[PDB]
Amino acid sequence: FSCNVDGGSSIGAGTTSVYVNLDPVIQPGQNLVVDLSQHISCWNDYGGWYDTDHINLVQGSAFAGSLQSYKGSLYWNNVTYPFPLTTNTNVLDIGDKTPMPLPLKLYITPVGAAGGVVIKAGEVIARIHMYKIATLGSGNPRNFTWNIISNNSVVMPTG
Ligand SMILES: CC(=O)N[C@H]1[C@H](Oc2cccc(C(F)(F)F)c2-c2cccc(NS(C)(=O)=O)c2)O[C@H](CO)[C@H](O)[C@@H]1O
Repeated sequence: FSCNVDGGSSIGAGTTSVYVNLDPVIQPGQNLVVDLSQHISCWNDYGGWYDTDHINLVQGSAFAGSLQSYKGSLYWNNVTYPFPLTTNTNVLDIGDKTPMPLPLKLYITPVGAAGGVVIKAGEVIARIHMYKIATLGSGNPRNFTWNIISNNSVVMPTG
């Protein structure tokens, strides 16, 4: 089982930065939609759904730093979850050698930030833990953490 970010090199476990461009200017009540399907893809290293990989996102996945006061929802594989995750998500099966974009979007609504900076350029905005286990033997379980990082400042000048 392997993943990559923005078509980069293979990732088999561990923590990886994922850089995203965000709507730079927003108003009170407006959300930010972070489509991570456009950035992270994973595949099965045998193909043919031999030793299918089973992946889900993990309880405890959360906003980072100042964003923990913000409201969040996480879309994963046809289901919406409150964010931060207080449970694990449903399981996605991965068996093809051709990468599958992760069916993952983060919806963010800033709270208590009106009149200033909402998100800083270069700041980790969320840490999303992903769990993999396959089918044969031990399943060789692996942990991934996706550190979502904003490429740019976001401001909410009004309110
Ligand atoms: C031991 C193991 O992980 N077996 C898993 C096995 O892993 C591999 C199978 C064939 C080739 C390789 C490779 F190393 F040549 F790539 C692997 C491998 C092995 C460690 C890591 C990774 N990911 S990477 C290259 O570090 O980014 C891939 O894939 C299964 C289906 O996805 C199952 O997922 C199997 O569990």
